[PDB]
Amino acid sequence: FVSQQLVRSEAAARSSQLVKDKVNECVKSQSSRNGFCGQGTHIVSFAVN
Amino acid sequence: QDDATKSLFESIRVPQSAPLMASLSGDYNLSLFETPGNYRS
Repeated sequence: FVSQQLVRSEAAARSSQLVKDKVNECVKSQSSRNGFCGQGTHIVSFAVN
Repeated sequence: QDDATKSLFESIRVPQSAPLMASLSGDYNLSLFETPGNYRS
């Protein structure tokens, strides 16, 4: 169980970094590169709990 | 792993494609990426 918790903690840390990047790219601004903020050409993105 | 592979290949796909440029265009010799059995280059 301890090893499982450590592996899940590493995965959660990587996902937290990804969430920070997506919020600072697609939410507060409009992205230029495709694919990162969903499929197609990005218009707007809303983040919820 | 299966869902990750499917999502990766869905993000790979381009909406437009010009397959004639692989070997029938330009003076450059980039036939290493030319699809011709196997369909790999």
